[PDB]
Amino acid sequence: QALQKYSTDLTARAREGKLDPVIGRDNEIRRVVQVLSRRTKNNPVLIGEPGVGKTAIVEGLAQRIVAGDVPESLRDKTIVALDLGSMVAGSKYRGEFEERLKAVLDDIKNSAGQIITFIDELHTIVGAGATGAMDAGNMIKPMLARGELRLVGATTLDEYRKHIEKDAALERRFQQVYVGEPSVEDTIGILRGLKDRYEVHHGVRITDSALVAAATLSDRYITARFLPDKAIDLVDEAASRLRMEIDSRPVEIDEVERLVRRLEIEEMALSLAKLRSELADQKEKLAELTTRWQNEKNAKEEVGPDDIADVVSAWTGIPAGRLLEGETAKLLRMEDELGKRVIGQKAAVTAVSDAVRRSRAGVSDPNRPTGAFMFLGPTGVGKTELAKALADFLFDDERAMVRIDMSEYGEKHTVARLIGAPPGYVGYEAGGQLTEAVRRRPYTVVLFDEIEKAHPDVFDVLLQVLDEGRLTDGHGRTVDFRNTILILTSNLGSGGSAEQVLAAVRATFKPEFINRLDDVLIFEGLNPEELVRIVDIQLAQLGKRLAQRRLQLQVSLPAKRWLAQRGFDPVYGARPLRRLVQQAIGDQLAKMLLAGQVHDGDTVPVNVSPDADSL
Amino acid sequence: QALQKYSTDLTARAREGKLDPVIGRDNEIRRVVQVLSRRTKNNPVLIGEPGVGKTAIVEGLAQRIVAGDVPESLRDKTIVALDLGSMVAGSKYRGEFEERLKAVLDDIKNSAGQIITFIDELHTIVGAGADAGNMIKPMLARGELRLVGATTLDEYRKHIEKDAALERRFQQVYVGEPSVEDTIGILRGLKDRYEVHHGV
Amino acid sequence: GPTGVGKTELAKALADFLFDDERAMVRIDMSEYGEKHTVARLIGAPPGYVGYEAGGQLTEAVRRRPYTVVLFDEIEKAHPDVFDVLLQVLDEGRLTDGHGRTVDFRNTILILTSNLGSGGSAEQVLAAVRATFKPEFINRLDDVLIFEGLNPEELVRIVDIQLAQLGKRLAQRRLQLQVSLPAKRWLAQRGFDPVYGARPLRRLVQQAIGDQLAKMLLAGQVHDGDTVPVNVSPDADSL
Amino acid sequence: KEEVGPDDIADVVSAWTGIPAGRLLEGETAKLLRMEDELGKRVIGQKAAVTAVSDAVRRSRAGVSDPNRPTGAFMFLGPTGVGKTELAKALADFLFDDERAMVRIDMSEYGEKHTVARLIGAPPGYVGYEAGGQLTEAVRRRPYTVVLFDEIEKAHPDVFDVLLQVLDEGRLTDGHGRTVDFRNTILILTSNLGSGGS
Amino acid sequence: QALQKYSTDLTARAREGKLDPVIGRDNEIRRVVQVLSRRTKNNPVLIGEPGVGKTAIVEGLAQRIVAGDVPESLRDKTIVALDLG
Ligand SMILES: Nc1ncnc2c1ncn2[C@@H]1O[C@H](COP(=O)(O)OP(=O)(O)OP(O)(O)=S)[C@@H](O)[C@H]1O
Ligand SMILES: Nc1ncnc2c1ncn2[C@@H]1O[C@H](COP(=O)(O)OP(=O)(O)OP(O)(O)=S)[C@@H](O)[C@H]1O
Ligand SMILES: Nc1ncnc2c1ncn2[C@@H]1O[C@H](COP(=O)(O)OP(=O)(O)OP(O)(O)=S)[C@@H](O)[C@H]1O
Ligand SMILES: Nc1ncnc2c1ncn2[C@@H]1O[C@H](COP(=O)(O)OP(=O)(O)OP(O)(O)=S)[C@@H](O)[C@H]1O
Ligand SMILES: Nc1ncnc2c1ncn2[C@@H]1O[C@H](COP(=O)(O)OP(=O)(O)OP(O)(O)=S)[C@@H](O)[C@H]1O
Ligand SMILES: Nc1ncnc2c1ncn2[C@@H]1O[C@H](COP(=O)(O)OP(=O)(O)O)[C@@H](O)[C@H]1O
Repeated sequence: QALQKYSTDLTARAREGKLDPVIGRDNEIRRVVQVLSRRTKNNPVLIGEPGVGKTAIVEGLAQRIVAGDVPESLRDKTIVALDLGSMVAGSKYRGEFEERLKAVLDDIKNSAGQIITFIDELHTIVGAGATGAMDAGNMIKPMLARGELRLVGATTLDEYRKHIEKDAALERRFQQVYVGEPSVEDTIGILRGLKDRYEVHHGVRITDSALVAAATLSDRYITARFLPDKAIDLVDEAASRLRMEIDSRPVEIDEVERLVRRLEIEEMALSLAKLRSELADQKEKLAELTTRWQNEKNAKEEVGPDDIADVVSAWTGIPAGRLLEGETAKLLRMEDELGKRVIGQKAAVTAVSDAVRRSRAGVSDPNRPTGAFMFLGPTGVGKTELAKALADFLFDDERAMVRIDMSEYGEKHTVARLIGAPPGYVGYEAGGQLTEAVRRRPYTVVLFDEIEKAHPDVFDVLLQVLDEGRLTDGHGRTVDFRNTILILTSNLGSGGSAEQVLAAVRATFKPEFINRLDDVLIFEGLNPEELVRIVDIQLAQLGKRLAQRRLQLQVSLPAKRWLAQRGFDPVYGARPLRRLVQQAIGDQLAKMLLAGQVHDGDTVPVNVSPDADSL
Repeated sequence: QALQKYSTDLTARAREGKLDPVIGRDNEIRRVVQVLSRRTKNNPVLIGEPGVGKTAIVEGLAQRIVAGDVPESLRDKTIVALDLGSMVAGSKYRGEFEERLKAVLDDIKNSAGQIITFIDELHTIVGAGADAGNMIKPMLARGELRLVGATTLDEYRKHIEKDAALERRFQQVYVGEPSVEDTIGILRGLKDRYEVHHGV
Repeated sequence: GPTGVGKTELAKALADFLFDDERAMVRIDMSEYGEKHTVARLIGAPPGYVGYEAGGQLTEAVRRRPYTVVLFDEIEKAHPDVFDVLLQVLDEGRLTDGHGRTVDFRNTILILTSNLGSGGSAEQVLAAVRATFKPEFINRLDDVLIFEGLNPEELVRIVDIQLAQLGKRLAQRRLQLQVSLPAKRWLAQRGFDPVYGARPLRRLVQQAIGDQLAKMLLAGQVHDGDTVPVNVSPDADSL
Repeated sequence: KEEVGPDDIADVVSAWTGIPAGRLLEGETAKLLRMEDELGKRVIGQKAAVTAVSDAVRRSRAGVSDPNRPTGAFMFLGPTGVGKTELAKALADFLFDDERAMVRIDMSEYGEKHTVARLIGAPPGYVGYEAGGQLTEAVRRRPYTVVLFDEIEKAHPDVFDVLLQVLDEGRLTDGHGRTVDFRNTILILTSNLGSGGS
Repeated sequence: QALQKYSTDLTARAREGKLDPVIGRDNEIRRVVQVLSRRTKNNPVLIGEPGVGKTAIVEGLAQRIVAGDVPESLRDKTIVALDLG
């Protein structure tokens, strides 16, 4: 009678239909029924990596027992789920748990071959009762050998060689049933049967296109779990996305209302102007949308394959939408928009814009990095400027990329600072400097500065990165560089030719490494015309830096071409101009400013006095 | 008489205004809520680098619950702040942590759905074993206790992620650092209490 | 043999009808075992050290299911000390771990790729093996194979599968594309290099078609249901 | 002014963490102009090599300089016994009132190629790992020091590849992966090339 | 009031006259009072060599309280010495 008090039941809960319908997996149910009817030692252990369905199999067996596809031996058995957790409730005396478990075993034995026990997560049955001296968990050990209790269990694969293989007298008493995960085509069949329980809990409608999308779209992106269920959660979270909008009123409008309320708060607290404008603008927008809303009303209720993509975009934030109206105007105005920071070198900006546009269009290959290439030329041209320029509109940031340098790697053994240390050695919890920093938010751009100065041993670690985008650290976690962007910089062949530098690449490298790369983009020198448009940007940039004390400048054309005509080196590139500006302006304004008389406010002109320039 | 001698109540703590008036973070609230109201496996974890406001998100959620702005199936959910650091208090025995935890789980699942939980620093959900901290694993993958947590990022890849049967139960709301101008908006939001406590 | 030939596409193809998967093999990589102490990540630590209840990365992946084909990629770049670990794998069938539980490689398939020589016909590329591998490691192996280059007759048909594969990538958008025979015989003319194999052709396919298809696909005016043709405007591949 | 102001915030962020920034409140600016002729009271000689050093400190504390560069990277050379180290130590005297804030590291130690790792550390799995590096742990505390690279000719051409990325970025990494930032330090590296020519 | 038979008190004893001379060290008290009146962080720890008189610092703080020199926003506090054995 203690089974009423210590155990649950899974057959009474099966006659009420309060379990989920179990679809597929005929072979494992047949294997469990095959094992669970032999003469002695009839008790299986379901083993598999977590997620594959091991609790689903036992509930499907309960469904079959109530249904009647069972053999004639297993008729009317009434699976009872024990608890080795809730049976050590109050047992601080030296004999209570022992007789309690003995009373449960005599209650099972006192019923003539009916009860199928079910102990879930049986790796915690070994050290159940600690008597200071092993005397608990080896009370069922003489009983399983004759096979009087049937004992269905389900333990994780890597929880099995930690507790049971440690204590291997018991491991022979159990038969093992391995469970592997299905493929995509069976997940498509599973998801169409669970589209009967999420329509009731959430009163919505679900398109089959969402199922055939999410069964495949989460086979590339969320590469951290296993898949009978990693496609279920996207469906349920998209249903909640829809239910949040079927209730009282939509979303953006909510976004804008909260935002303008915030800016209102801030502004009134300050009473900054500024925000005053951005308020008004945001009030225009929120007005327009509102009207549009009404209009529409005057004139959807189901989920589709776009909401699945938006949910996957909202988590492991790789953008994966249809590219609907948000960035297509920026994706077309992208080559010339990137030309507000890089002057000239059109053939490289085109080859970067191409590799971004074909990635977001969804034309490229699911197992290769989205773009991994190496541009090189002379010094002071803008090869680090371009890599910091395209990390500015993917993110609206400047520092989310992972910039490492290979000028530290002048020796053979330093490779281990980016791959972790093997087990048994000092830094083992720390992992790798690289691999522990890309597994979080896998969309950042990666640079490898100065590939020349590295010793020829780090070249053979990137050799598997560029083609099959996996990498393995010290633990064993396969990180994926599937949809990052890899950029190599160099300095080979500063003034030779367009083919003397191309014969210089092949000397230091091998054919196995040049073949992995995309187009090796040669950078040219500069032009005296194209230098002029550099100078303006310099005189914009410092022109913002003095805005904090609200000084600015009124610079005329003769000074602005005087800066261009001097400091023109075809060798050193556009780097001496950033010294010439602060020699001509910075020391003069430093002497004049901090002795008073250049008060915040009045902007001072500059003009040339025949050699130099003065205020 | 079980969950009133161990765990406090943030909702009763917000009936007067004894919190901090959070400003901003729209996507984090609008992600935490529409994970907290699904059917199965419905417990988020606020993973963030330390010192970014992972507690102020939950307090803002509490104020949004009390002021009546949340969606329909969250009417007055009365979120509770458990603390497992005070439940391993009196125990030099066998089986004393088990009953003390079981009374709390039974008083949560014994009522209806109004015991949305909150454990801060759930990296210490693993310890105090001896097999313990393991009555909760069948409970989490059935959607009963809603268990909103928040841990630092370095502890999470040191304790929990080794034990992937656990971290298959939690979702991951990620919280990143703000920019400069939005921090200025935060600071102009909090120009209320610092001028009252210090009278300048 | 040389590069860009098919020495990994072969080993990912006999794991495709024995299993009907492509992830069901143990693809570990010996491009990272540059030093003498990277042996320990696949055999475990001796008992008493930090990671002891973790097992090997090799021993605790065959002991689960002892049937999967296993590769070893770029056997040059490993230090000449992992070869002596791989030695008793062959010709005995077992190794041990920290716990001493032996695992059995009786019925796997070990496949060893390489990039040796790159320019000997058959004599010199087999004369470069003997300087690097000892006479007790060549002796353990089966047929040491040599891969030939690529005839220009072969490189035609490759293009077929390439375009066929691209067709099965464009089924979600329901966009079908019609390739003419002049555009199909044009790619083998432009993309033949007897040094780099057939990998530079798979940049030529995405520079010919992909550069302008990615622009036409997201600017509007091309939608599902189209049979987009490619035909040789006298140099490029105009749509 | 009886309430708080943005000059008390300067004192809070200045006394704590040890960076003398602000807006040049009065008391040091009169000393800041009397600095070239002040430096000519230990460094005698060198009329035209003091003003370039003056036009780094007065250019940097005046708030007109790039936020991502060190505030000085100049190098100087010539004959021996002219007082290079003496000028560097007088410069360290002027803005610390001390002598041990300067971080002198040798360059006559580095003839061998493997001896570079004193100023980086060791990768994870090697002998000195919990310690770190000389030149990194020296600057993780006291982040306002002047650093000295005495006689950088004797260093064979692979040490030059390390401090190549100290310059132009203002960052450095070590064994743990913690980027230390040299954004507000003086870098002075003395040489001995030439010695007789023009 | 029920723990004072199980704990101690150096506020009611601070008006007895059992307190030591507070000669010297009248800047660290200002540092501790500056730490103590904040919104966060208001739990200082005195870090130094043992056997110097950190206990005497806290006794001098209590002796300053019982006559009154800290501001009125920390007026009439009660300080409890804890029984660490
Ligand atoms: N073959 C299947 N048929 C029906 N439902 C399934 C199937 N596989 C998985 N599911 C459902 O998908 C989810 C998978 O979660 P579970 O299988 O219960 O987790 P589990 O199998 O217990 O693994 P762990 O390690 O115990 S968390 C549940 O909601 C199942 O009902
Ligand atoms: N075309 C250009 N457009 C804008 N800024 C430029 C251009 N060319 C040079 N510059 C500037 O000059 C510097 C060159 O940028 P970098 O790319 O960092 O130098 P580099 O080309 O990387 O050469 P190294 O060898 O890496 S120092 C930066 O400060 C740029 O702002
Ligand atoms: N958006 C915000 N609104 C109001 N206060 C905020 C906001 N963001 C941060 N804070 C304040 O910043 C501090 C951070 O508090 P916590 O959230 O507890 O810190 P944390 O992010 O949890 O990191 P730890 O683990 O607590 S050190 C508190 O004083 C908050 O009031
Ligand atoms: N003979 C071939 N038949 C079919 N596909 C081929 C052939 N040769 C090359 N390929 C394709 O070329 C691409 C790369 O070939 P891989 O075999 O991966 O390179 P590899 O032969 O392994 O040489 P390495 O040394 O590993 S770089 C894949 O898309 C292959 O399908
Ligand atoms: N311009 C000067 N004014 C005052 N004293 C000087 C001057 N130049 C040199 N001295 C003195 O001469 C000594 C050598 O000067 P330093 O500049 O320290 O030599 P140094 O820099 O070590 O030269 P090298 O090339 O590195 S061996 C110092 O101890 C100074 O006191
Ligand atoms: N300002 C002071 N006035 C009186 N006694 C002091 C003073 N400073 C230190 N002492 C002496 O030091 C002792 C207290 O030291 P304490 O702070 O307890 O050091 P610790 O905590 O390391 O034991 C007292 O017995 C006292 O005689």
